[PDB]
Amino acid sequence: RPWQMKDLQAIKQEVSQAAPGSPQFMQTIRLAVQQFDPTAKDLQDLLQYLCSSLVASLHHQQLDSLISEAETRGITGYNPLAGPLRVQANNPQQQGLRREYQQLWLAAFAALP
Amino acid sequence: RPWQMKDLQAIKQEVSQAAPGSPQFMQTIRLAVQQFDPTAKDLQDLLQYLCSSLVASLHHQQLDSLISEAETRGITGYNPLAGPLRVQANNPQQQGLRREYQQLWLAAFAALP
Repeated sequence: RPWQMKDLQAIKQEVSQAAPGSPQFMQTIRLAVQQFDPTAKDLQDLLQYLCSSLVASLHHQQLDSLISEAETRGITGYNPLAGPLRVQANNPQQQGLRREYQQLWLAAFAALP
Repeated sequence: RPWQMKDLQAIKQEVSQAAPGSPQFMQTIRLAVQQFDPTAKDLQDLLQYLCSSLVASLHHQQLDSLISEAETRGITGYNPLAGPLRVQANNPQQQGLRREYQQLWLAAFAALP
């Protein structure tokens, strides 16, 4: 049950005025992420739709650092012999990795301003 | 029939002008809750969506007070040998607990000011 075009259009329109990482944007994006239960691929699509290449790159770097610390510590469900967290989160049998990816994503995007 | 994006986006759209505790806010919240019959999970999602973190924290303080009072006094179908009302309202076969939690939710929201 992935999102459709209308959901993305509403998500972008409702937060057109606000700035990335504002409380309003964080509310709406967090609700979307917690409601649709998407993988990393869909999150990348959503970010490309919402913010430009500059904000995309900044979030990419911040999320790289956050994932770096998180999975360098060691995580309950992460096994580094199978692939990067971006790929484990895309397997529907690793929901723990998917939820960790979602939370790192939202925190990274909130850490912009 | 848990609410999708469109329902919650509307709810926030018409709960934007008014402030918590005002007649309009409570009217809309009560209608939504009485219609969709949401558990504690969906209620917490809706609250995080609507108002700032400060208002959510205030509401949860009031809700903890109400729930503690009710559990001391006694609930019709509350059996504490399995988990708190908080967790007993997530089981779909406990309609009484769910409706009681919804009513305490609405009361705690109405008593913020």
